[PDB]
Amino acid sequence: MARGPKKHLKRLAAPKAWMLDKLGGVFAPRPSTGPHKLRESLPLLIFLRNRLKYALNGAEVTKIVMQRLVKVDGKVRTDPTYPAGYMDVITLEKTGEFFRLVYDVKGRFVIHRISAEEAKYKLCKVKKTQLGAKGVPFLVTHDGRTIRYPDPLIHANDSVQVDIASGKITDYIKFDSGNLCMITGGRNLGRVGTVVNRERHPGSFDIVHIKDSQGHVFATRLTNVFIIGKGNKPYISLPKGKGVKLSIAEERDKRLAAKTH
Amino acid sequence: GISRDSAHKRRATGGKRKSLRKKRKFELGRPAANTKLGSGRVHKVRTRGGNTKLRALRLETGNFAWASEGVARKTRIADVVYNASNNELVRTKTLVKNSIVVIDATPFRQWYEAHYVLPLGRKRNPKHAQKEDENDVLTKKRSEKVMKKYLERQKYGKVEQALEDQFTSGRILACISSRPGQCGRSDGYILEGKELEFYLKKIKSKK
Amino acid sequence: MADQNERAFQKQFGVNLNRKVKPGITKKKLLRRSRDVGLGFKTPREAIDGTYIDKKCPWTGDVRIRGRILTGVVRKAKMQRTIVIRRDYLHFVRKYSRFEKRHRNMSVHCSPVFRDVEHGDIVTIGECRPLSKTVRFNVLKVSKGQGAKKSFKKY
RNA sequence: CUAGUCGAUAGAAUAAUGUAGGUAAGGGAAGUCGGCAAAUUAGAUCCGUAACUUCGGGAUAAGGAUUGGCUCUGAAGAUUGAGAUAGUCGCGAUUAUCAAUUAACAAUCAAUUCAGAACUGGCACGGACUUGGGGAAUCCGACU
RNA sequence: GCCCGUCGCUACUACCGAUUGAAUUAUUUAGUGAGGUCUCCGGACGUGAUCACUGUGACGUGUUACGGUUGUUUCG
RNA sequence: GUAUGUAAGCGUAUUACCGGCCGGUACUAUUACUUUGAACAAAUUAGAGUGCUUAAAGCAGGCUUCAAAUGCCUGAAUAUUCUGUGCAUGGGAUAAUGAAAUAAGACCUCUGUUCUGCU
RNA sequence: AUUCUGGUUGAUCCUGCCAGUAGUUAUAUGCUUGUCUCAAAGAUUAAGCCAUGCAUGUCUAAGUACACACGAAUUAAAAGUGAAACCGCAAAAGGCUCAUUAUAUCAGUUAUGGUUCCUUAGAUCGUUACUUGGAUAACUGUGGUAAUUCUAGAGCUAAUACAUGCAAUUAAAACAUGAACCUUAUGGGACGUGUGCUUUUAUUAGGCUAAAACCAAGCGAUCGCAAGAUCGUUAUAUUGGUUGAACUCUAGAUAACAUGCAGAUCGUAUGGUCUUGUACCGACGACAGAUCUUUCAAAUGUCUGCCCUAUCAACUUUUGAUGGUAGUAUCUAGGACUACCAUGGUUGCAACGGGUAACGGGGAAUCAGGGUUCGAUUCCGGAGAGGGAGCCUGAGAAACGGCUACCAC
Repeated sequence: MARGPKKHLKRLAAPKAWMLDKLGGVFAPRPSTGPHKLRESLPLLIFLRNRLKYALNGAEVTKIVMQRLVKVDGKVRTDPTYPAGYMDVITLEKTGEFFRLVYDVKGRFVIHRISAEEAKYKLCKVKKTQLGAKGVPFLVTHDGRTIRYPDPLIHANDSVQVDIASGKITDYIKFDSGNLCMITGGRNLGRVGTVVNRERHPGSFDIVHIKDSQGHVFATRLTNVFIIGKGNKPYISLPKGKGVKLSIAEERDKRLAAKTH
Repeated sequence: GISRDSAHKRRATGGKRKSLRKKRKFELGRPAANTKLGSGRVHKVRTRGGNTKLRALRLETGNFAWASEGVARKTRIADVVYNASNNELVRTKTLVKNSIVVIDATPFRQWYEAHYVLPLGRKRNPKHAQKEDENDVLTKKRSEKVMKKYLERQKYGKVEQALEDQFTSGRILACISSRPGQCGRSDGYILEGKELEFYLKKIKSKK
Repeated sequence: MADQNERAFQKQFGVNLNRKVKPGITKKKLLRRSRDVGLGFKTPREAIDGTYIDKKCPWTGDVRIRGRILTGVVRKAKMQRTIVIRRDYLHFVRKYSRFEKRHRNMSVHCSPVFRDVEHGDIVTIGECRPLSKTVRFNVLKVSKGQGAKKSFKKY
């Protein structure tokens, strides 16, 4: 573990998905080792300061979470740089906000508001259906939840709906070629639906051929694809317009046809 | 500070590799144990993160496995008789992994006469005619199920002649199977089938 | 070649002559457990009904075949249960716009299922744990096994 | 040890100078025509070896390490092979093929060399004996 | 007209060269070996119990409850 | 009128099956090269967006709000130095290798006239 | 902005250079200067030497208060303040430098089913003083010393520190063994116990086409009075992963082994319960501990890429070179090391030795392309704290704003 464990994070080392300022300050938040990864996690300091703009500096934000105002998934989460990863339900109850982390059309984070009943649940991919933990069967989700006693039919790379008020699973979806999906972390991150094919390469990285809503196709690996429902049927309210991955001309007309002109 | 890094070792073409990063902590090789045959002394050490290792040195006794039926009895290690690696690991009576050991043949005799109502080995009559108290613990017949089940048992009393000699002489050859420098125990298996045929070349025929 | 000849006794870790008490009598026709390396390669017959020990075989030893699968012509087979293969590739320079013949010789373990490997068979290999100082690989299939012109037509 | 001698004029005493042999603090050639004389080294195993050369040598160049005792281990060979298997006679007595065997196969027997390893003592170990100091040059004769 | 070496003088740069020359740097054979890690023993002072010290509380005075510049054999 | 650059039929493994010409399956001589992908930090560079008074920069910023601002968002793209190897996929020109000559031409096979069996 | 000009000659046309020209976050230096916006800045020479100054400490309602410093005192509340002093944590990140170092470091690519890891997270405790032991610092007091660097003796005193262990710590139950039983059989034990955790070894099934003929129990049932032979279906020849397979994971079983663990903690805010019995109970913890998982990592490993040099062509086993078996050590693979055994490995496709005014990369400079040149330097990886070596605490250091030698100063 030698010369470790590297407890800082400069700017220009942090992911550019945070859309951070490059000048201004010469460090990054260093997301503190929570249930999501480092680069896979939009830390609470970025969510509040940068793109909720509720607290303007690094001191105004620590007067908020230590006031125990925000909470994620019923847990208060007063660590001011908690990781707070993707598909999580950031429930700021005052004044009744109900945020979620969903990737952009362009794959970075966004701001997303949901309903209060939508704040009751969230979707999570499963990674491993190990057996031996409580009691005999066992299931560890993507986000670091160890849902003991799942359904036995749920094998790996499915997603379940966990109503986060409990730790129970209630709506599981099978990874199969009639299903909506979403990609977390490649060239195609932030593109939605509706997978046609997984090319099973034995050992390893069986890459998955996906076709979008508008008929275009792309491809990523199996660890990127995050299923979110059946064919054209999510279980979550999608962001601004739905990961369709517009052209490089389609920015230009929309910047002039949808502008004050 | 006996480092186990390969920044010695002239590389696979023969050429030398030069300097490399004076030494590192994560490559320490602590000295040996050399578990000799004495009074159960154990020193414990502190390792990579947190954990402890219990070094045997002058180890006494071990619980061995009767191989063909899986029964473990704590027993007295008499002495060593063989080692594949080095012959000073025979004479200096160092127990390591798989070095061949004479142990007892007594705590497997007494703990089998439930299943093995014909007791092995055949104990001697001219001075041990007194009974303290074997026939009462051989069967006693109980007029009941389990001594009747000893006729459903005792269809496994077909143990090899080679162990039948050692069980009569009361010195059974057992091969150690743990790393006593790294666990503080020597919990061997009794070699029965494939090795007792073998290793008596390596003891008897080498006289 | 070897009827279990070393001052240390040779046996496979995990199996035993267990004779009397067992759930049924699962003899498996012999007490010898073989794997299958299962990346598509057919598990060889001599690994299931064979008599070699080879603790470093992927089929019947303490190994798994992970990582990268590569190939190359065998070059010598002298050292005990290991061989020398020879890759060949083509490095390319920008400045001259022309390739270049190069070669790396990677030593690789060879379990005794492949008795009579001879230079130059085409073989197929795959990375495992570091086995001893050079050998980070294990043989998987002497695939062509065929000296093309100058090697294999007997005399 | 076998054989052979104690025959060298004998006793007392141990001054000087001697002939012959030892040792000597510290220094180490200052001594001297000149290291004369003396001193050092020396057997054996392993390492290692320079200038120059007629390529053969130089070379034991130089420069190092090891060695006793005791108790062990390993390597080097020889003659017999071992001889399964079926039955007889009455375990005795009696009658033979070969796949393999098979390295100190199983016996039996013999040799003294070589490699290790523990333990051990003014750490004195070629413990007497036997037994090269070495190197850089010049001049002469080639060499025996 | 051009042009070439020797020799002579002046100045400069490199060369070979007795001195087995000097100065240095890097590795390293052999020797002695600091300090440490490990480990066979060591076991200071101080310990729980104990033969036991005896007061009172107790018991039939002793011992303990309780304390001791208690000592001792005990034993860890 | 023609043109031809079009897909199919037809000198046939334009491939065994079930589905409504159509999904899903059963099912495949390589390599080099090439097409399209994945994978991989920013900063830099190439660069679209943006009147920092302009500019180098920056990643901000717009806005009937003219008299109330609630005033939505543009954003923070996009490809190249992260070359190269390596990994997917389309192609078969070029280019090497590969078969059937001291023996394999086959049989889709009821199939064994081997026997290894295996639940 | 894909460009050339003078220069050998009496004159000419050439090859050829030398000189011109130009850019350089590219360095010094000359002269020069009104505003301003950003701003590199002891890298090169000397990883040379350094005065002082500072650069690493830390508290909540909530682990410990007996501070007259006191807030307070008929709230002896003491929650204020708590200075101290334990404890707890961090001090292994920053920050610098570029001496080493040539497949080394590094880059991309892949592994760890060959490995450990503090913390944050999600499962995460019905297994006879009970809410115990003494002893300690701050504090008093007495001292030593050229030495503000340190520290002894004595008098006290606490714990989420130390050390021990029960009132539910509780077994029932589950369940085997022997066992109240008795009985012919996918039959039945009353009870003693054993039942945890982690450790270690061994044995066991370990990821699974279909019918009978036939037979041992003779099971429902059939022939039969039955025994007991025939056959015969359902539940029953029922453990996971990657699902690329002995992943030996904790799982599952069995035989056992040695050492500990198994909340004697804490307050905001108190209540239901008053039988006021202080019996019956709130949210809690920055709390604590065991296991699996997660995270931040880490160390190894893979294939490919790394300058000059043949006035370096052969190297590699003094005392590991390459491989085998077994071992030891490590967190772990491994000649990492020991033991025996094999004679292998490497190179003209540049091994090996040498050089370097060599940290590697991102990248920088410069032209139309092709390119040369540079990268000490802000980001990533690596190394080092005068030299070499050593090592404690720790989860993590072969640490140097830790110690231990020695050398130099």
